Amino acid sequence: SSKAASLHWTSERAVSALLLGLLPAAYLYPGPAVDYSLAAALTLHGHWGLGQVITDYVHGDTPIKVANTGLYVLSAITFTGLCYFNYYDVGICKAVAMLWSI
Amino acid sequence: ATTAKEEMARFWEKNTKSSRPLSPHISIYKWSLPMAMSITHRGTGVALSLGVSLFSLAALLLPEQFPHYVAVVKSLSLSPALIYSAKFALVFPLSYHTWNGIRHLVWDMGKGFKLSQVEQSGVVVLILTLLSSAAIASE
Amino acid sequence: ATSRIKKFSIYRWDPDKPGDKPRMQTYEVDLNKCGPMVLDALIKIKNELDSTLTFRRSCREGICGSCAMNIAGGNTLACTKKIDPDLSKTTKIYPLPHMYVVKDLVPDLSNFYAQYKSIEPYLKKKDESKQGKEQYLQSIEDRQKLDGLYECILCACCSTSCPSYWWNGDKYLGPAVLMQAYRWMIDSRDDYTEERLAQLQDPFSLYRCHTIMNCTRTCPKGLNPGKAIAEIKKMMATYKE
Amino acid sequence: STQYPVVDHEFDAVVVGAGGAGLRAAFGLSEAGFNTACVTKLFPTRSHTVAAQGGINAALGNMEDDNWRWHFYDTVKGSDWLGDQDAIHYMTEQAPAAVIELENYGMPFSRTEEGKIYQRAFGGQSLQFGKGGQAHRCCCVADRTGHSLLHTLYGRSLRYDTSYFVEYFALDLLMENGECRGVIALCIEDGTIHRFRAKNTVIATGGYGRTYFSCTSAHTSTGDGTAMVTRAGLPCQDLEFVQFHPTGIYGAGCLITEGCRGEGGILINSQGERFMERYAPVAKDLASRDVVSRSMTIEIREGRGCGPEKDHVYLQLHHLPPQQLATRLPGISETAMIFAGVDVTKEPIPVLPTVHYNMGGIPTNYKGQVITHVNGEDKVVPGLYACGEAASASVHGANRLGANSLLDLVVFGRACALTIAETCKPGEPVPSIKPNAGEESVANLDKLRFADGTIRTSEARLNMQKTMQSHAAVFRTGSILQEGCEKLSQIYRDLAHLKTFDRGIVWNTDLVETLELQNLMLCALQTIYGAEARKESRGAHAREDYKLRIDEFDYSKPLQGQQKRPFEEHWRKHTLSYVDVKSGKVTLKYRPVIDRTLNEEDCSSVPPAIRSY
Ligand SMILES: *Cc1cc2c(cc1C)nc1c(=O)[nH]c(=O)nc-1n2C[C@H](O)[C@H](O)[C@H](O)COP(=O)(O)OP(=O)(O)OC[C@H]1O[C@@H](n2cnc3c(N)ncnc32)[C@H](O)[C@@H]1O
Ligand SMILES: CCCCCCO[C@@H]1O[C@H](CO)[C@@H](O)[C@H](O)[C@H]1O
Ligand code: SF4
Ligand code: F3S
Ligand code: FES
Ligand SMILES: [K+]
Ligand SMILES: [K+]
Repeated sequence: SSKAASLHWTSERAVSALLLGLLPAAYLYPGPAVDYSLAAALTLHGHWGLGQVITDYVHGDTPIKVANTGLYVLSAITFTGLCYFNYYDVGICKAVAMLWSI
Repeated sequence: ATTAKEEMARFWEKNTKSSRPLSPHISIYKWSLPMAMSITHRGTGVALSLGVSLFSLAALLLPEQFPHYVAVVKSLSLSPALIYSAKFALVFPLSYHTWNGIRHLVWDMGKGFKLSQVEQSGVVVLILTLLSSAAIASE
Repeated sequence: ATSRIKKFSIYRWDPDKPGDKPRMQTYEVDLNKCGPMVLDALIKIKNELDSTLTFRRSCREGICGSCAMNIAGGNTLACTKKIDPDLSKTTKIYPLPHMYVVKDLVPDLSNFYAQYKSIEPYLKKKDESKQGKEQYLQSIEDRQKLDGLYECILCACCSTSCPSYWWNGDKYLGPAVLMQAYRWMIDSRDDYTEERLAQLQDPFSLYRCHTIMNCTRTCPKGLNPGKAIAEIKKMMATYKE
Repeated sequence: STQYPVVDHEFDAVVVGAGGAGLRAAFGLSEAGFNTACVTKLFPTRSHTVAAQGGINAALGNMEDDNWRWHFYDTVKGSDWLGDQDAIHYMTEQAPAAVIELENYGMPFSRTEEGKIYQRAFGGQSLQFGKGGQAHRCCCVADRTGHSLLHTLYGRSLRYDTSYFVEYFALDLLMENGECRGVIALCIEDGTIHRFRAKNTVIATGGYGRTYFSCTSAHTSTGDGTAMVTRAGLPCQDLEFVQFHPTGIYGAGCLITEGCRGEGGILINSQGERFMERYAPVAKDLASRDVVSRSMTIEIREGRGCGPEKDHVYLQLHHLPPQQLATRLPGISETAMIFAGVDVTKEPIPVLPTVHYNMGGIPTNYKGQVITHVNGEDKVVPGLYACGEAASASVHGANRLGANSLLDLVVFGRACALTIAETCKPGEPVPSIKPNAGEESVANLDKLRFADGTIRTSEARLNMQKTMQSHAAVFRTGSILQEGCEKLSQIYRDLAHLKTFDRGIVWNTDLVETLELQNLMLCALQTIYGAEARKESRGAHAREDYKLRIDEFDYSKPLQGQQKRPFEEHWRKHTLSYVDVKSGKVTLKYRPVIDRTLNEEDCSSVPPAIRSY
């Protein structure tokens, strides 16, 4: 669509709001549902977030293209790892309670 | 007459090949609280991000599950102070970025733009961070 | 017886001086025999100590926007900026930041100017077949919406104070221009709102603004470019067709 | 050486100056199909026009029933009958149209309850030909009308193919056999020379208040366009008629719009009197500027001056509603504070008459064409036009009505556009110019660039500014005027001992300011010598040694059986100044005042009569 740019902007803030509403949730209802919701929301917000930074500071077609690609991998691998942790280990919420129990 | 695009393209064309210097900026510009808190929001964001990325990797690569590393830590009877500190340095960035993060969502509603409001919110953000950190790092 | 000497460190550079390099030169001025404004000081120096001290100026009352420059860390109008009474401080003076220097305190604002041009800062009606017959009707109410937006004097202080401008000044319009793009979007007499918003549908023109707010703090006429940009964003997300 | 490179440009027409007048003539031409070129020494929006506050007059009737003919009347009486009424006819009948054009362009005029253009009261403006009471026909944008007016115009010009050359300094006209072939100039950004071959040249470069030591004008109002004509061997007109604006803040000289008195603000001395009620029983504070300033001047040197020096007077506003101040005069409110620490809602504003506008200028007809006067007949100078404060149509004569310049700007700037459009055709072969055309200008430039004498630019100028300020103020006299001539003539001579320092060519403002000094001095000579020669009291020219207005008839009594004085024996006529560049000798002549209107049935010509407010 032509209105891409303004749509990205709106989605970003929504996701921001989404991630903020998960914080209250992970401490009052820690479990699978929240655990995975965080992995998804954390990867997306971080992804769009580091891109704005690449956009401001990286210049030149190549560098730009490189930075974005390298970032695309960083993200996908991150969402992957978190989900792995959520399935094969205790999960995000539980790990915090454990770390904080030290 | 030239078009706006014809002028921009010719602007860089002439100046990029001249011997004209670029007037200084970051090195000579005066800072303000808002400005500093602005860069800091970005720094904590990037750090928070790497932190979460450094965690997903360790999950996919380290030998032991998480529970074992948690034990390896407890069998170290570390000074609770050193414990507290470690917890504080753990949640400060997260704390700051969130409050200030909320500040940004409010701005996106076009509220609180008067310069004297930017300062006030900046400071409320700074006391909420400190208060909400000390508390968590202590629980 | 009983003088009162003051030191000013000012940026220098000559394009006609082969292989010359930017440098600061210091001047001592007795505040007792000079006007209260830095502009007043800059003109005294030129008329009595170094008529090679080059810079822009005209109105001397802060309305033409010519004396724009970085005085003691912040962009401002030398003609309305007060000289600091503290003799223990040497006031440094630079050209507007991150600009190609033409000579001494004279920057090249030609990209700034073209950026303004590109937003079509003029009234556009769908029916322009009646231009010249009668006054267009605008109520006191709608006219008030223009207060704090039309007062702009294009001094480039805001835009040259904004970090995003420093980095993507080639594609990012900057506070000045954007606040004028808004000036024509909310003009009750303009019929091209949607088109003026359509033009900002890209990653740079408007979205390089992350609400740093250096602009509002630096504006000499007390304008709030930053809040104007905020309202644009809301329109970008709420318009259709 | 040739040590300087020369680039020749070919255009249908060339516009010099980008203030109100300039922009409007420039895009008016391109709007007509000609290949126009606009040469200005400042970026358009920096022009002195942007500083204008009060307004622009037009008989719109948004505040009450009006008649453009009553507006006409005001201006003729205003100009103590020195203004060419045909010019004044056109100006005032085109006004409504001129203003509406501005609003239709985008001008953010303050509004009425009806959704129309708000108008206030101003000086020397009435209804029913000076009988129907105060008028309200000063259309405005709060107190920043100049700002908006210029910003809109520049915005409008961005829509046509007008080629602009910004921050270019104009040197002289390209003259050949009495006709104008274009203009030569210096590109200040890269130090090169430029000659613009065109079929028509328009000059709208502003006035020269900077000939004085205390003016409201900008440091860039150096009458550059006035001097170019002079060096051409052409006469400038009425340069001795200098308007002193009543309210120019103390110290900085900055202006405080007449709009203040128009909203309720008054004048008050040390004891607290509204003295204007005494001098002008009816108009009080809204009397004509020339009249008002003399009034202030008197109260001071007479002993009732205010301040710690008893040298200024007080403009009171605080008795008015704070809301109205913030809505009508927000500009001056912000200025008072920054330049006098005054708060217009609590304390008075310190002010005194200040050099402000130049009534005199390059002579043209009501069509904006430049004229010359030979053996008693005006003759148009083929290819040369003038409008704006740099011109003398002369709608303003010996005293300009507040809010009439901004009007003049747009009206005549367009007129130059129309006259050319009807006279010539776009594309017509551009005139040839001898290969060396202009070398002398370069010559001078180079000489001033490497000048190394005893008297530096800043010093000479300061000597000139102090003599005008002492030997040609609100009140003038023969002995004092005579000395000022000697003093100036000497200074103009001492210019051969000039010393400059910057030896570069790129953005060498040391040089440019020296080119401007030559310019200001020329204007100044013609001003003071013209003043010494004119032995009579008319408008802004008061000679205490000749306190009457000498016309061809004595209009203080019935004309029946009266002997009409000879042209040579009365002063109701324009002054014509010429200057011997190399020596700096002044030569004057005089031409008749045009009293016929464009159409007698539609607008009655108005005969002399006692001038009282
Ligand atoms: C000083 C002033 C005047 C004024 C006023 C307030 C102030 C502080 N308020 C007014 C008001 O409310 N109503 C009104 O009718 N008049 C008011 N005035 C007077 C009026 O503003 C001036 O008479 C009028 O602005 C004249 O403007 P004009 O269009 O004639 O031009 P300008 O603005 O002065 O600009 C001059 C242009 O010429 C170019 N230039 C000058 N020299 C050169 C050379 N050498 N080479 C090339 N170009 C040149 C300048 O760049 C500029 O564009
Ligand atoms: C580099 C980090 C140090 C700067 C942090 C605070 O800086 C201060 O902020 C206040 C509040 O806006 C301003 O009024 C001061 O002038 C400024 O120096
Ligand atoms: S918005 Fe402010 S700083 Fe920016 S150009 Fe305008 S007046 Fe100057
Ligand atoms: S400082 Fe710059 S980033 Fe936005 S708020 Fe002002 S334009
Ligand atoms: S000289 Fe006009 S803004 Fe300072
Ligand atoms: K609109
Ligand atoms: K004039």
